[PDB]
Amino acid sequence: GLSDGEWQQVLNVWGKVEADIAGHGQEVLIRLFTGHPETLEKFDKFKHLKTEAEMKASEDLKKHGTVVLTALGGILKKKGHHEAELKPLAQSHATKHKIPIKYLEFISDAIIHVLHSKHPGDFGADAQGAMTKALELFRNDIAAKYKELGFQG
Ligand SMILES: [C-]#N
Repeated sequence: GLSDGEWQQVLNVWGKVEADIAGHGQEVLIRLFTGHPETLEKFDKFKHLKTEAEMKASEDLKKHGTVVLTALGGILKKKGHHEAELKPLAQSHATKHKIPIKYLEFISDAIIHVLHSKHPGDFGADAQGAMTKALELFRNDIAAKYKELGFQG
């Protein structure tokens, strides 16, 4: 799905998330939780967070934000050759956590907003282009393993 010009544009932008990995996932997650309250109920450790301040105050959210981007960060450094790190997440999020594919759509959009907000001006038409594609290739590979186990379709 993507070339190196494009991969190279994805990793430069990732370069940005890594200087503040915990600030970028707290915000990503906040943005998911307030945008789609429904997703917050899946978590028995953050279901208690009614407000956005109880959320931003939360030291447990930021520790969960890190895991999220550390695990995502690693798939993308693979440049679509993620068959290995991905199998386990698809199979965890599907049989165990039972998260439908569109919640993965919510997070992706969520990531792309967050990148705008925090870098208001240094994430362009092309980077934005290439970051969408990779998050798309990502969802698609999972959809493919989500279809094998027959989790909703
Ligand atoms: C996982 N979030």
